[PDB]
Amino acid sequence: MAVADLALIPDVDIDSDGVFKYVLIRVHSAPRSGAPAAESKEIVRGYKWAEYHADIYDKVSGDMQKQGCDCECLGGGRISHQSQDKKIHVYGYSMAYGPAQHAISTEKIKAKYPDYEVTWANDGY
Repeated sequence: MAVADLALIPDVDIDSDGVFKYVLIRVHSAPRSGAPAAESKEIVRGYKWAEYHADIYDKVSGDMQKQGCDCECLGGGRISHQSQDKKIHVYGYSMAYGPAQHAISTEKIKAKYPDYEVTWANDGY
């Protein structure tokens, strides 16, 4: 046995090399289905293999629930960093789950990669 804690869960983990979908997932203190805490946390996941936002939500919340944690996607979007300005960018929406709070994503991705900067604008697709 082991028991996670919301601080131990990776805050951002992604596999990025172009344009690919991501989801914002709220996570709650339910490790072992018996952790005494009742906090909440958010994670940023997104990978080129998740051609649809449901793919990451099913995989990731499956892993969270295997640790014990209970979850809800706040929404989906996509991460890109193409442009002519290397600022990573977060935008778009899921159709099953709507637009995420891309605000949370940028502050987390900036903190993960302080050598770079990140922006969002919900105007895109």
